[PDB]
Amino acid sequence: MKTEWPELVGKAVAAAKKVILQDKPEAQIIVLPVGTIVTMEYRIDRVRLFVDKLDNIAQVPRVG
Repeated sequence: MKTEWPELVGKAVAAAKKVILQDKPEAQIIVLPVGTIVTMEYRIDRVRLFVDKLDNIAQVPRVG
C-alpha cells in the first residue's frame, strides 16, 4: 500500500486528485489551506490536500 504522493507537491488540485484516485479509488479527499491545525486521528480512508494561495499542493499528500 502506497500512502504518500511526494511527486504531487506543487500540482493543482485537479491534477493531484486524478493520480490519487488511480492509486486509491475510494479515497475520501479533503482540501485545506496549508497551515490548518488538524488532530492526530488516523483515518485510513482519508487523504488531505494542503494547498497554498495559488491552489497548488504545498505539502506531501498522505493517507491519514
